[PDB]
Amino acid sequence: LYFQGPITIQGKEHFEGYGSVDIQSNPEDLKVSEVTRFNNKSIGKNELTGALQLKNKVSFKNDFEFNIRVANNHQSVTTGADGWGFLFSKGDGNEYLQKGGILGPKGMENSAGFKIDTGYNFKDPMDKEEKQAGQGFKGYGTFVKTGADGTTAKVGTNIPTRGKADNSFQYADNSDTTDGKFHGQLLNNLKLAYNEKSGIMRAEYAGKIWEANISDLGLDKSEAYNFLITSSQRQGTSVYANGWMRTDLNNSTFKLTPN
Ligand SMILES: [Ca+2]
Ligand SMILES: [Ca+2]
Ligand code: NA
Ligand SMILES: [Zn+2]
Ligand SMILES: [Zn+2]
Ligand SMILES: [Zn+2]
Repeated sequence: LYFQGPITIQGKEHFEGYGSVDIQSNPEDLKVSEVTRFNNKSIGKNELTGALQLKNKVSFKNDFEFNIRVANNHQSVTTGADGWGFLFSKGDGNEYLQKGGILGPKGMENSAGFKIDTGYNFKDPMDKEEKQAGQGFKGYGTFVKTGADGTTAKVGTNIPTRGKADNSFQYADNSDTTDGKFHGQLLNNLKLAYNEKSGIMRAEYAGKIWEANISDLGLDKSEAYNFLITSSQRQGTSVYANGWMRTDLNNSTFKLTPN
């Protein structure tokens, strides 16, 4: 008798791309062989948007751990990309293209995930709560859920080393040696970990930690969800490499039980 156990997969062949997603070979600044690039290819729309949909549905009956290497654009919070949305949903890549994800005020309904927010959108009440308005590289991370009507809301919390919870961090810098600590314009690991026993999804990035319960995210233990890596950018605000959000899927790892 045969039962599907955990798998660990790596590489872009396990994802289908949607919208503004393309390949960049041997990017000189990132020092790896290939990245998947968001917000470069045109899609005939002012709002560039793109998604990588994992071809396997993710079973929440079992643990998973995603280690996703991402690099952020070296660009102002008012010029660059909206950010990264790591998204779980019954919807698919085509629905995301039409309704959005978790990086703005509204998105695909009944979905949830973790966002690295790198852009200031005056229409998003979350960007105002986080004092995102600025001209540098200050962004924030948080788990996010959309309701039945599509509205995004914060879920869970930062787990600070000391003091008060804080979502903010610098998503890029003008460091002056980029070897050692966190420099968000380089490839850095985002760990997305889920423990089916505790019901907790944990995100680790930029030396910070966030947690949310799947009950508060609106995900059910017994369901299986599509997993999407997304980014978007509003054009016309900037310019070479403008808005580029890149991930190295060849050295990213995804451990899960497919379903
Ligand atoms: Ca939907
Ligand atoms: Ca934002
Ligand atoms: Na790098
Ligand atoms: Zn493979
Ligand atoms: Zn720059
Ligand atoms: Zn709602």
